[PDB]
Amino acid sequence: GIVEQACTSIASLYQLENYCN
Amino acid sequence: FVNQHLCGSHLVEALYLVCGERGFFYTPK
Repeated sequence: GIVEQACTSIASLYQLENYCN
Repeated sequence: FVNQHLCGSHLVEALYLVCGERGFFYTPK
């Protein structure tokens, strides 16, 4: 998931927004 | 806080900033 992918790859705004409530 | 590698607590801070009043879910796998 994002926790693993965001450390090894550039995290985007869209990726982050997907985890907002 | 965006368009960079976000390891550990750096991801938590980015979600806090991005999501604002909505809050967020932080879920390691």
